[PDB]
Amino acid sequence: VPVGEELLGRVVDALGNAIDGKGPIGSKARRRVGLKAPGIIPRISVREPMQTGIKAVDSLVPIGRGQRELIIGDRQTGKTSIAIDTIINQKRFNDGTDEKKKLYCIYVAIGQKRSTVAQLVKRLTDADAMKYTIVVSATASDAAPLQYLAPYSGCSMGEYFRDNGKHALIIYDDLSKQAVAYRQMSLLLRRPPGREAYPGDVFYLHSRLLERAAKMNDAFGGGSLTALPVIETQAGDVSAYIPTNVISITDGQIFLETELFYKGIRPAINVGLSVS
Amino acid sequence: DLEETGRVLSIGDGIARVHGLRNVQAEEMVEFSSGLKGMSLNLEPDNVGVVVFGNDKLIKEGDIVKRTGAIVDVPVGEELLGRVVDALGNAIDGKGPIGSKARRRVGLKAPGIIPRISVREPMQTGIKAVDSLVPIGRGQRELIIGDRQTGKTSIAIDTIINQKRFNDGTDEKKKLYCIYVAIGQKRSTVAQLVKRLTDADAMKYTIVVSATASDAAPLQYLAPYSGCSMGEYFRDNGKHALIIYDDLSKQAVAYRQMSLLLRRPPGREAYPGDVFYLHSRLLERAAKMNDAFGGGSLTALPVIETQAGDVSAYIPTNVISITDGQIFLETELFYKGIRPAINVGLSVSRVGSAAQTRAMKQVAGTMKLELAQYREVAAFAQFGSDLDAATQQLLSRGVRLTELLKQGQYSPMAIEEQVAVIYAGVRGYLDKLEPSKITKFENAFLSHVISQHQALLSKIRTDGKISEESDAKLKEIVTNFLAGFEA
Amino acid sequence: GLCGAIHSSVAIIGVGDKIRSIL
Amino acid sequence: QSARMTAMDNASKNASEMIDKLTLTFNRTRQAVITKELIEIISGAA
Amino acid sequence: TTGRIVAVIGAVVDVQFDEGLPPILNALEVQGRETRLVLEVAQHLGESTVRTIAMDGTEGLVRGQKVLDSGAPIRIPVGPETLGRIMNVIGEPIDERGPIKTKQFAAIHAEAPEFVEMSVEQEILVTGIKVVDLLAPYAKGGKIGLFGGAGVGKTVLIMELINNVAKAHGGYSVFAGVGERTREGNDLYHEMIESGVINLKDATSKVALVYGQMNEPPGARARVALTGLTVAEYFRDQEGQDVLLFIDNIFRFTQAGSEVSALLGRIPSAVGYQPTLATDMGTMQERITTTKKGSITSVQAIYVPADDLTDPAPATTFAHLDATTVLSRAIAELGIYPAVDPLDSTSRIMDPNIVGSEHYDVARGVQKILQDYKSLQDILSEEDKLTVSRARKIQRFLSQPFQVAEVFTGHLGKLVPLKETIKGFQQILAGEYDHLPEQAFYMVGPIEEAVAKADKLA
Amino acid sequence: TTGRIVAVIGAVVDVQFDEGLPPILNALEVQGRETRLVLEVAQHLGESTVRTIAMDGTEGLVRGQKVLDSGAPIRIPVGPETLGRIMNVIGEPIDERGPIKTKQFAAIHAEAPEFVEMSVEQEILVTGIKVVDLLAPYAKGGKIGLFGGAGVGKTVLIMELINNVAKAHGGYSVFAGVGERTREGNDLYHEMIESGVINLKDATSKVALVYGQMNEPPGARARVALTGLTVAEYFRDQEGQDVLLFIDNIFRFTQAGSEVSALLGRIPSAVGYQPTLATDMGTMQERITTTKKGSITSVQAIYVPADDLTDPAPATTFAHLDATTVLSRAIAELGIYPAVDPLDSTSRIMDPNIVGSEHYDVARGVQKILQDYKSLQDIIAILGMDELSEEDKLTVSRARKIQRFLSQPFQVAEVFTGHLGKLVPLKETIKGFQQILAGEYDHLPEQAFYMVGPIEEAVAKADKLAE
Amino acid sequence: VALVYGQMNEPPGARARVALTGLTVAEYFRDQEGQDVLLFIDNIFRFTQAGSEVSALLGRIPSAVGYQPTLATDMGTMQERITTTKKGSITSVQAIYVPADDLTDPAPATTFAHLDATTVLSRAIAELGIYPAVDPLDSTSRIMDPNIVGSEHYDVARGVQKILQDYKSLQDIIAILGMDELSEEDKLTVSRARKIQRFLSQPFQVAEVFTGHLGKLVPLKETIKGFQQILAGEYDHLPEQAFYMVGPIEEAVAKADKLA
Amino acid sequence: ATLKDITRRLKSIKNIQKITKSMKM
Repeated sequence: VPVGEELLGRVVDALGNAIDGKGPIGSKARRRVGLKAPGIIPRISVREPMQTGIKAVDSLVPIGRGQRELIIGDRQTGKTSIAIDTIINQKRFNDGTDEKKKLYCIYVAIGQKRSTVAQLVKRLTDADAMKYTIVVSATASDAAPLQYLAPYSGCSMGEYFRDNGKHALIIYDDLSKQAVAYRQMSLLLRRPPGREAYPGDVFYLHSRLLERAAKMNDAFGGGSLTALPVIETQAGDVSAYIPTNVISITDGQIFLETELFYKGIRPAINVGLSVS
Repeated sequence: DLEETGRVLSIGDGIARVHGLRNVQAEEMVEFSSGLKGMSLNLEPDNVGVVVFGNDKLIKEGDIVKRTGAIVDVPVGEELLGRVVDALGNAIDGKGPIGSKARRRVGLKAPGIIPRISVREPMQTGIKAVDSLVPIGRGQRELIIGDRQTGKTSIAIDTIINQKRFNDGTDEKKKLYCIYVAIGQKRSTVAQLVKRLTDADAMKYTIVVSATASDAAPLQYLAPYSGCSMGEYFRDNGKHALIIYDDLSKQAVAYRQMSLLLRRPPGREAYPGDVFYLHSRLLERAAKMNDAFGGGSLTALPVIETQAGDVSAYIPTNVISITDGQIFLETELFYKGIRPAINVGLSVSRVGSAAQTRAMKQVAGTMKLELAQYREVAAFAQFGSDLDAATQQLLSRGVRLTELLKQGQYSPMAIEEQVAVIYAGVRGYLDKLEPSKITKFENAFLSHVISQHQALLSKIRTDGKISEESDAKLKEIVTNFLAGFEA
Repeated sequence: GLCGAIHSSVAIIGVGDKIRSIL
Repeated sequence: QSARMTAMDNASKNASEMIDKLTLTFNRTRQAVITKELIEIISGAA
Repeated sequence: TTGRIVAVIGAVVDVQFDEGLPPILNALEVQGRETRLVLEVAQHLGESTVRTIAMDGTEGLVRGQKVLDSGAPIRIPVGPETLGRIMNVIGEPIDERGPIKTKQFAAIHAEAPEFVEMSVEQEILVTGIKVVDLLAPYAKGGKIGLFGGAGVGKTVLIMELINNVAKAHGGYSVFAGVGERTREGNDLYHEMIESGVINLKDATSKVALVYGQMNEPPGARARVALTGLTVAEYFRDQEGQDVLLFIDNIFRFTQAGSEVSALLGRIPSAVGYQPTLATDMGTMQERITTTKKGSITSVQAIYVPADDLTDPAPATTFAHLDATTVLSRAIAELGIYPAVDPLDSTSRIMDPNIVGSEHYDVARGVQKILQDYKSLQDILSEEDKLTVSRARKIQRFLSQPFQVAEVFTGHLGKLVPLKETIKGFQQILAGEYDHLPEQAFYMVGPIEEAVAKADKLA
Repeated sequence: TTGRIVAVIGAVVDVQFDEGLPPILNALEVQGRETRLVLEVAQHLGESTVRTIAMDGTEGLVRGQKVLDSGAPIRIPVGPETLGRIMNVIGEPIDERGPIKTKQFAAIHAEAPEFVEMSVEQEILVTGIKVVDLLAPYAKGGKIGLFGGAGVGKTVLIMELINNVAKAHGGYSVFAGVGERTREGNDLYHEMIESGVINLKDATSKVALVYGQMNEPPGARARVALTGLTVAEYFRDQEGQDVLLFIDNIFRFTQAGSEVSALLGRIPSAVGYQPTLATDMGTMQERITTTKKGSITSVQAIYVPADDLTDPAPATTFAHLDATTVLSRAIAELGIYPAVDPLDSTSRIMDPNIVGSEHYDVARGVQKILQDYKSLQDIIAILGMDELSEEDKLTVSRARKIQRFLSQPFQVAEVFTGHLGKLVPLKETIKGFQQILAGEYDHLPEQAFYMVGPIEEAVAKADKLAE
Repeated sequence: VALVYGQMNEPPGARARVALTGLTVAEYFRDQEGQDVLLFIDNIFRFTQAGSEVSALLGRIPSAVGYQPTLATDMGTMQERITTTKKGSITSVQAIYVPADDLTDPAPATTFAHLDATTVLSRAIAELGIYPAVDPLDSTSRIMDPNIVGSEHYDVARGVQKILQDYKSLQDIIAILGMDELSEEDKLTVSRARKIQRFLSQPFQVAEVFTGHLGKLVPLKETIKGFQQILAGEYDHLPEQAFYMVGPIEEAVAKADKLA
Repeated sequence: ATLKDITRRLKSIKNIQKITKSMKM
């Protein structure tokens, strides 16, 4: 896929093709989508704050640069909104001249409807946040392979910043829909189903993606890629198969609940069940 | 030659598909070129599905497979007593060869309707709750069932340990040879187990048959049957044997592995349609023989592990239905202090009174009725400060008898010692004693009567009941002992 | 408690522990 | 004392109806779990 | 014709035939084996090969072993000579008394009676037992679900039923042990000998025994109910009798069917049951009915898996039941025998139209007064005190000494005619015996003995 | 002997050999790869074709690609030169420190010690962790399992155990990272350098590291535990000294087997698992053990999918352990750390004849009071506290204090608790719970008992909570 | 109005494609006429169910609950055509059947994300007599936003939902012990929530045979005002049944006056 | 929702039913 700062402010598809009507994407660099995560050595402990600007998150379940932090909950509990407030939050740093404090953002939409992604982009443009944001979109009418691919492609765009002494944030909205697209492909390739008809290696699908979010030591540039994957639960069951699969990958989770939401607890964060 | 020999077509996951062997019998044991054995479970038009007795790394495509006239049998006799063997009767205790003079097929049919007689001789566990409320007779099959770590093996071990008093005696009807079958357990657990039996001087009349976690599935599958045939030696020679299958859940798992890998059709929980048949063939071989056939017996205590108390899962359901009764163990009773953790209300013995001595029968009935009446009222034992005296008495007798059913491990009790404690609660001598003190009271009381009133305990044994004289003496001892203890 | 609307209907002394805990 | 007698009679009735309702939910779930597991096994085998 | 074994996989055996193939359900006889091995045809696989289910163990079988087509389904001895004997699923004696010397044999697979053969006549099969006859009566050709585990006097009830039906009506009984525990099969046999319902010295036996023991393959346990049915069908269709058929256990009939279906590779249905659950049940149950010739009435001991009455097995069975007998531990511990719960046991023929108007009213009166007694247990006035003492005397008059428990107790067992039962409970409801003591009604037969028990003990 | 790749589907590779067919378990070397790619023989399919599991990614493989039989299973470096180093599944160094300076090697597949080789010795291993020491103590040379659902505290606990037990250990330790986070591997590696348990300049390193994390394909994750334990087996048998073996997380071995099971042509068993789950586990677990030759104290973190302890993977693991520490999300959710379920954690040595009557009585007393409270909670949630008898509400208040006194600040958890870590001697653990049970602190507030070390801190906290 | 029909008498191929036929008709009016279009579909679940029937006949390996492995993509390719564009407006209203009342069933569960507003009906609510049987705590809209509907609208809506949620998470205790055991504070929230529940019911012009009442249509400003007044406690004295099956709040006042 | 959860609730409401009845009496 196309890779670099030329993608900033642009809405692209799963292969980096411009879908925003603004003209062809012209980067000087390209990058493979299926590269393995850095091992033990290229890494150093997460120690730099990735500020969301959300009191409950920053104080109770803090996110650092290079961390993976899941956003999880039922439909309409406020999951996307956490990611959006986080992207908008970076303007304070990005307007400055200190490159080590900046955070470049990538929003990957998987399986969403195009109008929702468009409203998302309008919001990020009005807040003057699009200028440092790449939107990668594989929507509901895109073929299953494109939806399966989109997270990895977005990840490759983010790994550009990571490997060049810069800091990027990536949102996967959402991994539930990616798992569904992958399940289809796998069943139709006649690979026999496992639990809940998902393929035997549905864990590995998400674990290889999320491991690529990492904090690099100074030898490798000191850069980072922070991931906020999104999982949709059904009836608020955080303890379900696929949810616990992804909880068991990430470096924590922000758990949102409808009960709390309507009680006036917004953001609807369950403190005891959330961790960093 | 393709009649008496074959060649491996494919090998994987303990299953060898073999071309030829046209003359093999269903369930025949054949030999690989590596020396490993296999059992011919699937006879198909173009191949034999052979289940491997070991590691498949020594079996390759094109390997020669031979019929050897092999008979699936095990050593049998009094020479196995004190020994630890594998599923096939080979010594694994490092004490040299089994000096076996006789052998017996592991796969044999159970005695039919006719050669049997009603179960009527007590099989004493030495555990008060069992001997009184879930009594076992010789020839019976009594399930021990419960979740992990509920005390299942302990019941079996204490029962084995209990037989020492009979086996050291001179009565040529009371003895009882023991067989403990370990299926799918870890080797160190079995080592701890045999240490326990050795220290208790129980190994001398016990055979341990063990097919552990790293043993190939067919070995774990066979082990119970192999042990059964060893017990059947005693049964068929006018003697009495006790077999423990610890546990049949793990045996079923091993059989399921084989069935699925042989591509037999899966059912509920992926078990095959013959999984009931697996356990029913095994457990029907426990029997009490009539005098015409020697009068011998084999008693079985199968063990089933449930998951989160689900006694209605597939394998529990099967073995519950097969057996003559069940001892149900529960986690919340265990941690409440009810140890052994027997649910008295749910546990049953269909042989019942027929398996009890007169001394036990004179107290077990009263206890059963009073606990049943207590169970109706027990929910509001802590929510009835103003309820009437009649239901207050049911509750008061209630958790007193319950405390008397509690018992420590590794000291199974003689029947006369059991009834002397059960009588004390039943005839009302502890109704004024604080609940929490009863377990420590009984320990002190029992030590006191064993040491000082052996003449009294003998009278309950020699006369086979508690007389008026015995009743008067027990009243004096209990009441005066109670006052000293509660201080 | 557990007597329906006995305490609530009647609700500085008050006879009954429910009276003072409610008021 | 009359009001407590009354309220507890009704509570015990409400508890009864809830026991029935919950036992029915339990057993539908019990059956559904078994059926679902079997359908996953069959699908994998086919 | 003679076929050859081409496959053996557990209790499933495939056989190839050179000429005409044996139809599905035909019994095949395996050649060259010590005891008798029957294979029942289940499928035509194509290429001249049939798939069969084995009736005994299949160990030692060789591919190419000769197999003989019998020309018919499993055929078993039928006639008076089955009475007092124990046979297996394929009709072999298993009591070591020699051949069962009948002058007829019959196929165990037989179609249920046709529509035109149906009787619309609804008739009570009088058992002579007060609890049953009054409150939950048996219907000729009907099916009765027998509930309760052990220790509630199940076998004694069964033996008394056999004794009473033969004594009152002149009809014989058939006991089919489906998944019989071999130990309990031995116990039942010797208990029947002691009670006199089986006589080993003459031809007066009242029951024929058919055992399908637990250690037998799925095929055997699945078909043994049919074998028992076939023995019963002779007494109905050839001797015009009102026959009793006991099936112990109906769930184990279902279970064995599920196992057979599994072994044949058929995809399981809901909860793991065979897809043929309802037809397996229907083709068997529909043979139990009233016809022009007579009737087979069946008492079927019911196991309810997971205590779930909505489980497919009991739910499917319940569709065929006309009555229930609920044996209760609570009723047993009160000393009332038979230990039949008088409120839980029900019958579809408890109707003012089927049974008499006099029958319905008294039984409804007994039900009401027992429920009202339970209502007054929580808490009396002169009317309430009258209803309490009446009901307690009714509780006792429901108890009965059995003829089968005569040598064990010494107490004379009683068979009480229907009208004697109705008028007995009628005279208590009217308060005609509230002048007399209470415990004079415990463990007696006809009401005339309860009066005499008050006349003697006054 | 030389084969050709004939099929590639994910981690599963089929290889045809015209001549010498390699036996099951053999390691095969793919030619024409930049980095070494090992295939392990799993099956003989027939037609001179073997089915194999790859130890690294299969991207770039071509039908026709040549494959060499090494003539043996995967062989890895063992011995003292593994200490202070990091190795992968196939024995390669992954610490950028050059070659493993050794020439003694061992196959990762081996037979389990026989029944005759078993030791029955079992003595207490004090952890300084109140809940563990009181209720379900560990034994030296025993098998310890730490069960838990996702994010309940398995790793924090294993790290605390490494801190409390391994830092003052008289022998060698092996840590096996099996299917976990690479970030945790980096954390641990640099922590042990900072503590000196690993030394990069001299030969004083005490710990050997083996890793195959969740970034690796299933073949790697299926086999890294065998690699890790092979290193342990050498230190046990060829030396005779005591070994500590830590595994995080052993579930990942079973999960990896389930990932490839359908592609190996297996009909699934219950809950989507391989039919071989239990024998697979048995052949691996039965090697993880103390023998008459030497001691292994093994501590294995055990993942519980969907928090369901009846899941075939954890359910099958229980029987392989001597002590079980079961963690619960229901408890973690309350801020009770470590999140140990006191009513679902067990130990072989919780026996009055081993730990003494005092220890045993207090442990059973604690469990009883907690089970009594658990049974009451739901009744009092609806009918109210005021309905309880004085005896019941005394057991409630004491139980809630006991629940809190089981919580404890860990040194390795300071970044999570905001409290300094604490280690509590067994003597003090017994005394503390004894006194609460005896009603000696009935007058103290509930919260005084939360998140402290010894009972003296609860008293001090109660005084501080006044003003 | 243009009508397109493929009903439950049709084989599955027809039922799977007929929604596309309807869409195509609407697409023309949206694009080649650039005009405001209304599209009504009853019932879109039937599209997915029909797909399940054909998938079984196509021999696909089935997905969860026996559904086609292509459930989501098939739905996406169809739903993404049901949309407003810069070229023209489609206001679409799709009735969505819920198998065995299970909202987690893959069919309805996958449909949610294709919608801007959702009205979720509840059998429990219908059985209580509240029509329309809308679940007020499970029905959502993208325009429920203070910057869109104004702070007054937003505040009253969230205030109504708070009191309803507070009533909901007392259901456990109420079902056992009744309302009389609750604190005065909780009793107040229960009484108002029950009045709000009833004021959310409304006679429909279309359902006059079933309600027995003339249908009512309420202006937005009147809806806001009515629930605002209830939340403020202005009608705490009025009986609950007064708020049942009315239009504007004045009808609830008049109804209470006739009662007492 | 899940069998374990319902199991606990069922044991709870069964105890309440009994207590409420005794309290009525």
